[PDB]
Amino acid sequence: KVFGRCELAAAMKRHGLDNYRGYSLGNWVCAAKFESNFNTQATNRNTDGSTDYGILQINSRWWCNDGRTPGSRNLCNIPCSALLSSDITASVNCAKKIVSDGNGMNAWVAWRNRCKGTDVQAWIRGCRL
Repeated sequence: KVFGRCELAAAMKRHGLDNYRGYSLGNWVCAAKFESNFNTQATNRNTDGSTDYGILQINSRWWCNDGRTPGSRNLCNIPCSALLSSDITASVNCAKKIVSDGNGMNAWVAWRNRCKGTDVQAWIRGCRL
Protein backbone atom coordinates (compact mmCIF):
# COMPACT_ATOMS: atom_id res chain seq x y z
CA LYS A 1 0.00 0.00 0.00
CA VAL A 2 0.97 3.62 0.50
CA PHE A 3 2.68 3.92 3.90
CA GLY A 4 1.83 6.57 6.45
CA ARG A 5 4.95 8.61 7.30
CA CYS A 6 5.30 7.45 10.92
CA GLU A 7 4.09 3.94 9.97
CA LEU A 8 7.16 3.60 7.70
CA ALA A 9 9.46 5.16 10.28
CA ALA A 10 8.85 2.27 12.75
CA ALA A 11 8.93 -0.35 9.96
CA MET A 12 12.47 0.62 8.93
CA LYS A 13 13.26 1.13 12.63
CA ARG A 14 12.67 -2.54 13.47
CA HIS A 15 14.70 -3.49 10.36
CA GLY A 16 17.85 -2.07 12.00
CA LEU A 17 18.30 0.97 9.72
CA ASP A 18 18.65 3.91 12.20
CA ASN A 19 22.27 5.17 12.07
CA TYR A 20 23.05 2.31 9.66
CA ARG A 21 26.43 3.14 8.10
CA GLY A 22 26.08 6.59 9.81
CA TYR A 23 22.76 7.49 8.08
CA SER A 24 20.02 8.40 10.60
CA LEU A 25 16.46 7.05 10.38
CA GLY A 26 15.36 10.41 8.93
CA ASN A 27 17.71 10.00 5.91
CA TRP A 28 15.93 6.72 5.03
CA VAL A 29 12.33 7.85 5.52
CA CYS A 30 13.10 11.14 3.69
CA ALA A 31 14.50 9.17 0.72
CA ALA A 32 11.30 7.11 0.56
CA LYS A 33 9.07 10.22 0.13
CA PHE A 34 10.92 11.58 -2.89
CA GLU A 35 11.92 8.19 -4.39
CA SER A 36 8.48 6.52 -4.20
CA ASN A 37 6.11 8.82 -2.23
CA PHE A 38 5.80 6.04 0.39
CA ASN A 39 4.40 3.66 -2.31
CA THR A 40 5.45 0.01 -2.14
CA GLN A 41 4.22 -0.67 -5.75
CA ALA A 42 6.00 2.34 -7.40
CA THR A 43 7.93 1.66 -10.63
CA ASN A 44 9.62 3.80 -13.33
CA ARG A 45 11.17 3.12 -16.77
CA ASN A 46 14.60 4.55 -17.46
CA THR A 47 15.86 5.09 -21.04
CA ASP A 48 18.66 2.47 -20.65
CA GLY A 49 16.04 -0.33 -20.76
CA SER A 50 16.21 -1.08 -17.01
CA THR A 51 13.48 -0.65 -14.39
CA ASP A 52 13.19 1.16 -11.06
CA TYR A 53 11.13 -0.57 -8.33
CA GLY A 54 9.55 -0.35 -4.90
CA ILE A 55 9.77 1.92 -1.86
CA LEU A 56 13.41 2.95 -2.51
CA GLN A 57 13.48 2.72 -6.36
CA ILE A 58 16.18 0.00 -6.52
CA ASN A 59 17.26 -0.08 -10.19
CA SER A 60 17.41 -3.41 -12.07
CA ARG A 61 20.58 -2.74 -14.15
CA TRP A 62 22.68 -3.56 -11.00
CA TRP A 63 20.66 -4.96 -8.10
CA CYS A 64 17.63 -7.24 -8.89
CA ASN A 65 16.38 -9.65 -11.63
CA ASP A 66 13.20 -8.92 -13.64
CA GLY A 67 14.07 -10.79 -16.87
CA ARG A 68 13.67 -7.56 -18.91
CA THR A 69 17.15 -6.04 -18.49
CA PRO A 70 19.93 -7.31 -20.80
CA GLY A 71 23.54 -8.00 -19.71
CA SER A 72 22.98 -7.08 -16.05
CA ARG A 73 24.06 -8.35 -12.65
CA ASN A 74 21.99 -9.36 -9.63
CA LEU A 75 24.03 -8.13 -6.62
CA CYS A 76 21.32 -8.33 -3.89
CA ASN A 77 20.32 -11.76 -5.34
CA ILE A 78 16.53 -11.25 -5.50
CA PRO A 79 13.79 -11.10 -8.14
CA CYS A 80 12.68 -7.47 -8.75
CA SER A 81 9.05 -8.48 -8.03
CA ALA A 82 9.99 -8.90 -4.30
CA LEU A 83 10.76 -5.16 -4.08
CA LEU A 84 7.04 -4.56 -4.90
CA SER A 85 5.74 -6.59 -1.86
CA SER A 86 3.95 -4.74 0.99
CA ASP A 87 6.41 -6.17 3.56
CA ILE A 88 9.58 -4.09 3.16
CA THR A 89 12.14 -6.78 4.20
CA ALA A 90 13.66 -7.43 0.73
CA SER A 91 13.95 -3.71 -0.04
CA VAL A 92 15.74 -3.09 3.31
CA ASN A 93 18.04 -6.13 2.97
CA CYS A 94 19.22 -4.93 -0.50
CA ALA A 95 19.47 -1.21 0.37
CA LYS A 96 21.84 -2.21 3.25
CA LYS A 97 24.09 -3.78 0.59
CA ILE A 98 23.66 -0.79 -1.78
CA VAL A 99 24.59 1.85 0.87
CA SER A 100 27.69 -0.17 1.93
CA ASP A 101 29.09 -0.17 -1.66
CA GLY A 102 31.24 3.00 -1.16
CA ASN A 103 29.11 5.91 -2.45
CA GLY A 104 26.72 5.76 0.56
CA MET A 105 23.27 7.38 0.14
CA ASN A 106 24.35 9.10 -3.10
CA ALA A 107 23.03 5.93 -4.84
CA TRP A 108 19.55 7.47 -4.56
CA VAL A 109 19.07 10.59 -6.77
CA ALA A 110 15.90 11.91 -5.02
CA TRP A 111 17.81 11.65 -1.70
CA ARG A 112 20.87 13.49 -3.03
CA ASN A 113 18.71 16.17 -4.62
CA ARG A 114 16.06 16.77 -1.92
CA CYS A 115 17.34 15.32 1.39
CA LYS A 116 21.17 15.66 1.80
CA GLY A 117 22.28 18.52 4.09
CA THR A 118 18.78 19.40 5.40
CA ASP A 119 17.00 19.12 8.78
CA VAL A 120 16.57 15.34 8.51
CA GLN A 121 14.86 15.02 12.00
CA ALA A 122 11.65 16.91 11.01
CA TRP A 123 11.04 13.66 9.17
CA ILE A 124 10.78 11.61 12.42
CA ARG A 125 8.97 14.19 14.60
CA GLY A 126 5.51 13.34 15.89
CA CYS A 127 6.04 9.56 15.71
CA ARG A 128 6.55 7.38 18.77
CA LEU A 129 9.81 5.39 19.04
